[PDB]
Amino acid sequence: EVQLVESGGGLVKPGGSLKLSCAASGFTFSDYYMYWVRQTPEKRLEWVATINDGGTYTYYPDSVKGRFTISRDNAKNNLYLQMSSLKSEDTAMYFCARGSQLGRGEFAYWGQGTLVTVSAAKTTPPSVYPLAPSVTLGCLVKGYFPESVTVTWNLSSSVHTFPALLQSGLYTMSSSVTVPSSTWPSQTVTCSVAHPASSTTVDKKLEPS
Amino acid sequence: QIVLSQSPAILSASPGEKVTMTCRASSSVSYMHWYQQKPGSSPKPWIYATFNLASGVPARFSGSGSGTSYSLTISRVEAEDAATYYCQQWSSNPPTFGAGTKLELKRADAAPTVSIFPPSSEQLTSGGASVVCFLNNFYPKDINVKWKIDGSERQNGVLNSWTDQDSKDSTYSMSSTLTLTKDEYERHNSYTCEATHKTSTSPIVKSFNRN
Amino acid sequence: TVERSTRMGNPWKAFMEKYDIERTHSSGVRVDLGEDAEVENAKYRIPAGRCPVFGKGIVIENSDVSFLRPVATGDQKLKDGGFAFPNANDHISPMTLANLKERYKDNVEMMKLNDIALCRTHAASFVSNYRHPAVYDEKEKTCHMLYLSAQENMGPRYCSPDAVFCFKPDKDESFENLVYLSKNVRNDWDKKCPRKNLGNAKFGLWVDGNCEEIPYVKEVEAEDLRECNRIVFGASASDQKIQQGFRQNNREMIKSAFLPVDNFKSKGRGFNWANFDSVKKKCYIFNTKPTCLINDKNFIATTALSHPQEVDLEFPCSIYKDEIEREIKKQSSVDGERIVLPRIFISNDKESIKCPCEPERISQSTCNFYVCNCVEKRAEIKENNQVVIKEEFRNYY
Repeated sequence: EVQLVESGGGLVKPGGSLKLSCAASGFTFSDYYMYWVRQTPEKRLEWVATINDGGTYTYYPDSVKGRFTISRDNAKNNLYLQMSSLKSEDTAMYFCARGSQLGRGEFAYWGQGTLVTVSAAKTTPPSVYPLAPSVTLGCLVKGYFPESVTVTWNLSSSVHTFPALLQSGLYTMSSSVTVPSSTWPSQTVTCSVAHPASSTTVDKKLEPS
Repeated sequence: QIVLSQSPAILSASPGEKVTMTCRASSSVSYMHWYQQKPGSSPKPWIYATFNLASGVPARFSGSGSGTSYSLTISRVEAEDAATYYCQQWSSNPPTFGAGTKLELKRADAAPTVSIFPPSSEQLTSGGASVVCFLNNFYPKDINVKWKIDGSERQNGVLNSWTDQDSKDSTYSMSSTLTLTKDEYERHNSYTCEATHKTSTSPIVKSFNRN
Repeated sequence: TVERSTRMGNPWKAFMEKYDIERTHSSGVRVDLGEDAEVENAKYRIPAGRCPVFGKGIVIENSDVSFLRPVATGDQKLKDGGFAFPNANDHISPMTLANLKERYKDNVEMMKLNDIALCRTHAASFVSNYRHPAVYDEKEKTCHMLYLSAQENMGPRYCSPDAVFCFKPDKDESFENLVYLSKNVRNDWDKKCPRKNLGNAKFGLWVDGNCEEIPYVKEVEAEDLRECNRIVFGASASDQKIQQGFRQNNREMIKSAFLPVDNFKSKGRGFNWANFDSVKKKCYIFNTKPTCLINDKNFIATTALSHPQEVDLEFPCSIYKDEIEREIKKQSSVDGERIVLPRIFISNDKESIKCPCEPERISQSTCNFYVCNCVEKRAEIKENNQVVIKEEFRNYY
């Protein structure tokens, strides 16, 4: 199947620079156009840029004219996006996308996405605190910046990840899980919390009673 | 910029109903594509060019329109359709998308599994103290939560985050998080997350002590 | 660097000028009675078409006799002989193509003409602006001069089942190698009038940088291309007592037999074009001149003037790439210059279009054409297939 995988997002100061990458596989990359699409925190999809087959013509809106620069390494199936003179209005989850045999200006394939946070405040590691009392449990993850962090356990149909809230500069979230009450602490439960931006992983086992 | 106006913004609907959502362009358009987006994933193509359903999509869905009025149409809603839907044009440059239409789903009005928890053992010894309370699997979404310390509501240190609607059953969940210092944690004894939902009338209390 | 032009031209104008039948023919196809001419005293209407009609002939009703046989002289009563000249000696009609080259051997410019032109040029030399129409059989290389200028005589009084002479023009298989010729058929018909059918093609309308379908058309049932070329000829531009004079061998009254005398001449306006679908076996006829071809492998573009069988398979695939690459004559490479691209959103080369999104590779295009849709067109097809400038861009043009 078609495979789009973005990478290279993180914290950037307002006015600086960053480049993105988008790995392509499961189709001849040179035969298609490639695009860039972003999504705000308000959940507003916006087209960022277009590049053609051979990289002979690029197109961009007047919201990112001059600053942004799309490009492609057809040699080893890659797409990129340079991002000069950054701003908090450019803060979004960024998606590379592909056209179709139908030529109607559609977005047929999308990658998972990569997140570009643009604030003048600086990076912070998280504070993994366990939550102990069928029975529910969880892990509080306070005092971090930027987004994202991802909590992973060890029964995921009974798992809930509460979205982060900017408390006072640093983001604060929690994540819960339900187990059979007999199977704790006899089977010891553990959550694990990655923060790619700070580039730190932490895990904690909840104590009983 | 062609301004696509999606309406309604939210669309609650029980399993079984035929429900429609609108999309309206400023200037005229040849055809309108549509996209579904579940939470924590990129939007997938749903309808290509007004009428033609995309690959893998259920035929329960449908689409129509002309010029400026376009409209995605479900024939019978299911819990797996609980998602945000976006219309998009590229018949005039630059290409533009709509704001969104969040399909919610109805359910028999279930009450939460409340469970107060104290602050962690570690947090205290070099920092403040964060008392926690979860509310898992309930419907409807609005649910008032009060944090009472010695029969007195705190209010200021509480942060409140809801989940997205679950794709399987169609319930919501919440995590209330009261914040204090280690000194002012140790000055008080009673700690309760009283929760007022439409199911009961009398509130679901959940307390502890530290003696 | 890549800006788009606002000027709205058409690359097809030169190629499609022979299918503008009102301009290039200027008279009716089925029935051709465009020019007036004195005959004895009164004024009569005769063939004036500037192009040949491939496959046309007069079907006489209730007759084993051919219309190419001579006119019925004196004792030959009931008018049941034909339309061509009396067979007096055969130094004016009929002629082999060999005997036309023998007769006009010394003349330089007559020998430079083609077989159709030579037959016509000869046939319009006999004596007013009245000349006789001709019929060139290509199979037998024969040049039949027609005495009777008429084409239809199928009125309500004297023709329905009951000596009075009935007929109409048609394209049957027996007439396919014939070529109907007025006195005005241009000697350069081969490079200015329609003959062959266009394979891998249906006629269309240029709606700002791409050839679109005609909306308003008559669907009919046609099994083969012949039945479609027959039907369209029946639908095409039409510009529509004697017994005692006929049997006396009257030179002037027989010459004006069944001719009208007051202007309902088509001048080439009518259901002259058709698109034949080979797969569906449907024939879509229409009465607006086309301004381009769509490259569709299941279609054949045909006219009432065209031949009932011959097909040019080679579509002009380079037409778009040539027009884009000529419109980069601002040089008179790209480093100092920027390029103002012309309004052409279809090309065999994808890179040449410079489309804002992925263009549509047309599966049905034999040329392997890409078609750029994601772009604001400044025109549309209104009522009566009229291409018009959109309201939004009326003031600039």
